[PDB]
Amino acid sequence: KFHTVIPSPQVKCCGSLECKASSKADYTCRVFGGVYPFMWGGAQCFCDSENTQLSEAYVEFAPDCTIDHAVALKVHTAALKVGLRIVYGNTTAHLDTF
Amino acid sequence: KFHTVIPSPQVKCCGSLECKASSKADYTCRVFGGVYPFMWGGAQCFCDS
Amino acid sequence: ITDDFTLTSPYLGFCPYCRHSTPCFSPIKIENVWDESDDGSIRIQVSAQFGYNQAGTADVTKFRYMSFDHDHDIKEDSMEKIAISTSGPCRRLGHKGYFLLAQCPPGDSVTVSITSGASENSCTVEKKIRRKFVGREEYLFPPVHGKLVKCHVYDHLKETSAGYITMHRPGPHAYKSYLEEASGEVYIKPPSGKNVTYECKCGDYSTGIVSTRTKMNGCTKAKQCIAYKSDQTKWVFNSPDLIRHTDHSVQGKLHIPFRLTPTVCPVPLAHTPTVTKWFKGITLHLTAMRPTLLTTRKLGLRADATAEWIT
Amino acid sequence: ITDDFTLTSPYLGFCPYCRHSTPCFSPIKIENVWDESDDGSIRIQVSAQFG
Amino acid sequence: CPPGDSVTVSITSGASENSCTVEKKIRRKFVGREEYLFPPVHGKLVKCHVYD
Amino acid sequence: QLHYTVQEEQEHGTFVGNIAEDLGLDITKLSARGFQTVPNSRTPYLDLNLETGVLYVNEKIDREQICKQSPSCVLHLEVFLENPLELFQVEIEVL
Amino acid sequence: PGAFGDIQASSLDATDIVARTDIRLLKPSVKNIHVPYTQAVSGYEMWK
Amino acid sequence: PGAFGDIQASSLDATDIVARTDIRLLKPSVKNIHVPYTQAVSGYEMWKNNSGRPLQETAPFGCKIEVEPLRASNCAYGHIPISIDIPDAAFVRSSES
Ligand SMILES: *[C@@H]1O[C@H](CO)[C@@H](O)[C@H](O)[C@H]1NC(C)=O
Ligand SMILES: *[C@@H]1O[C@H](CO)[C@@H](O)[C@H](O)[C@H]1NC(C)=O
Repeated sequence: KFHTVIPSPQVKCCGSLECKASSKADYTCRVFGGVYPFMWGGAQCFCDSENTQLSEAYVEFAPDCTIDHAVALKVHTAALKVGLRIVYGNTTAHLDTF
Repeated sequence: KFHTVIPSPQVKCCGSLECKASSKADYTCRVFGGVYPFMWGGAQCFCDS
Repeated sequence: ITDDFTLTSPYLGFCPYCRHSTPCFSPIKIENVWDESDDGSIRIQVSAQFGYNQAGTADVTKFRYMSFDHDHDIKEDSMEKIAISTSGPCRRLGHKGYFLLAQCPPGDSVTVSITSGASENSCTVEKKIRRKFVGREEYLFPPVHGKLVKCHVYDHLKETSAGYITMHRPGPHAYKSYLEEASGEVYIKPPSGKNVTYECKCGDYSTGIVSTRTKMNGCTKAKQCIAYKSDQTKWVFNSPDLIRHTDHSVQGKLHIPFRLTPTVCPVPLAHTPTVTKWFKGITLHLTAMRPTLLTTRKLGLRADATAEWIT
Repeated sequence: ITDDFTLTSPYLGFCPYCRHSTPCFSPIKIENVWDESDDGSIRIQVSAQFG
Repeated sequence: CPPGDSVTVSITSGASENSCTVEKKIRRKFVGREEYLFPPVHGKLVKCHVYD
Repeated sequence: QLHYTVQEEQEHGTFVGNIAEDLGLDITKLSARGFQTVPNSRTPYLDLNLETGVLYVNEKIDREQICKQSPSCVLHLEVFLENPLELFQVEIEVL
Repeated sequence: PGAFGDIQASSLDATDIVARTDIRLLKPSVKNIHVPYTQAVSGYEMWK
Repeated sequence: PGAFGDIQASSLDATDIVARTDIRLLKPSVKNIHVPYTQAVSGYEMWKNNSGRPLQETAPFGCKIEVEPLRASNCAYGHIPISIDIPDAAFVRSSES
């Protein structure tokens, strides 16, 4: 089971941005425009709707998949083994052979 | 509707303990060798297994 | 890698469901819930550091707070006032740093809340938490007689990991109460003896450091200049309700606590069925009080398997 | 039959739960619960002696 | 008490604390027909068997 | 199932009570049979020696703190072994 | 064992209680002293 | 996106993690800052819901199936021919029997 991490969004005050290409697990970015974000103390920019914010997101493994994963395999041409027990004239023997 | 009633288990310290056969309602009695029972103070029997 | 809590700080979050059922900025925002243990124990990640005093010297009865203020400071309070709830109260049984652990009844939301009476708050998210079991027979509470199967549960030990986290540089956090505009110009009002930046672009782009000196310029609007405090020392987790710094690269890494480990785990045994004999077939008369699995298979070339939960 | 109650004593039982979800010794072992009333009433037998 | 799955009993002192639960399937029950939740004030008087 | 009484204001490394001889275990088989503690029942005031099975005290046992955490004023611990897969409790009553 | 007529008696309080309810014992796996047992469901309430 | 196998890795602590899971962003509307998104259901837990019965109770000919080397140990089919080189010292004379 995956785990969506989302890093904090990048806002450029009164400018413009664009996303590059990354290689992380399912990277997904697209820019916006005309934002005006507020924190607990508001007015996080200084021009009325002339700026952008960024928005990127990707995934990685969970911190419980070291116990809860699922190992996919691909089997073919099984070859058999036999453990025997030979006894002849009150004398036993134990053998393992292919 | 019946009511299953279990009396207290008899324990004997390293001696065999077979039980009789009574005539109550659905009597059932089996032995268990190898016990080593514990109360709130441990080692309720002085004779190991 | 590191474990030094004299270097990271809690932060305000943005919780979707506060006490008044309205989304507000809250210092008790939870971000992830993990419920993959077999014992019903969960692991909550809050945005307020637990088990540390204000500087972070590791006593096990105080937590950092990250208060609301006109200024920008952190504080602390007693650990006894943090209660975890899903569908009724439940039982805290571990805390280290951000994270904490509790065993909670089956509900549908997960709530953590300080219970002071001065700055009381809460924060809930939705999470389908419900009761689970191990083995084939279902049970309410684990029995006093049966087999010993192996079920995986969380440690309660603080210093064990199964985890990894990214912790980096903090971002700029402007205020609007650092400013006054009693005349046609604007005046920056910093706090008592701090270095407060600004990046104002009325006309042309400006910058600088102001240390408690009311500065003006050729600027007429009350909202065209911003000003944030310049500390940049502490570390904050990449929560999606912060502004990143212009660097935003990994500085340190901390431990997720509460490893998921194997352990032995008692299970019930069911009533062994009586079997009547008829021609090429058994008829097994069998009882259960809770849903209990029966499966059968032939021993030929066609298995012809069945499986059903009978009650 | 008797009701001279000074001739008996409580005892310790062994309960499958305890205060913290484990089977431990306890003085409040509940032996039987009978539930055949017609308003939801419940008759509990414990190991202690009330009243 | 309301229906549930267990029956707990506990002493709540602070000088000592213990509790002991058995699982016991308690569900509510009614008398005659016309399933109800609280006994009404306007109704028919029929025979019950209650505890003292 | 066990029962031990640790005394008040205990220091570090003080021997309380031994477990392995009590229930018929050998010393060389403890590492063979996977002797650990059950994770759920572990206490911060008591670590454990995994080779001979003795039970010492890790932190300074304060009565008023754990009396409050547990108003009975007791302690609990469970250890397990994995080759025959058996588990048993160990109770500690601070006074 | 498991249906109506699970336990029988001539009177209600008499001691001629013939009964059969498929009680079987189990060897105890806990060091504490207790007597584990499994048993068929009550026949009278399954009829009821 | 939405079945078993939308996370791939060589080992679990590796770095070449490849994945697609239908994560598409959305435009924010509220004045407070956050990032909204939407994503498909985790196909691993969707497999885990209705996986079916395991093959420890579906395999023909009745054999315990171990895991850690992936055996299929101890089931019964066909005939196997052998030939035993008996040492001649373990025989007795026909003038003795
Ligand atoms: C084993 O077999 C030999 C001859 O085959 C016989 O002489 C001998 O008595 C047997 N062993 C025993 C214990 O009878
Ligand atoms: C503010 O910055 C100056 C240098 O620009 C430094 O000398 C001063 O100590 C700083 N003030 C505080 C309170 O850190």
